[PDB]
Amino acid sequence: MLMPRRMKYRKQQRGRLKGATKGGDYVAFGDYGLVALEPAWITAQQIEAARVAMVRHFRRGGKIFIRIFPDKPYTKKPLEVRMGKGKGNVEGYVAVVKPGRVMFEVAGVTEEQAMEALRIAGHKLPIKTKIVRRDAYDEAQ
Repeated sequence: MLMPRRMKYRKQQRGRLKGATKGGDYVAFGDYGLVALEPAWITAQQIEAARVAMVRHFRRGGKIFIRIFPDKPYTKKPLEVRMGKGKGNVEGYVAVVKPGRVMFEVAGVTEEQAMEALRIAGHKLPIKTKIVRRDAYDEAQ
């Protein structure tokens, strides 16, 4: 028996879903928005450090809107559940992100300056990020 006469490769229909859509960041505020296509932990510096590079990038000035904030503890210890002599030294705080999360968003600046600036922030990020307009998402051929 290699190929029965009843079984069939079944799969889901389409990838997107209009029903369950709780937490789908697109842009929010501004004209553009930097989305994180991968899960990662954004440090405090990544938020300000990246913003500084972006603000300076805009040759014709510009303003950025940040929503991500460090809250989730950042420890380099694999196991530490109910174990320890008190509490280990935390290596700062980070902001957990997921694929499709707008961590940044600019407005007023040109597409070239905005797209590049938004990229500069993701350049130093530990995940992939792309530029998108206020709810501007096209298909990828």
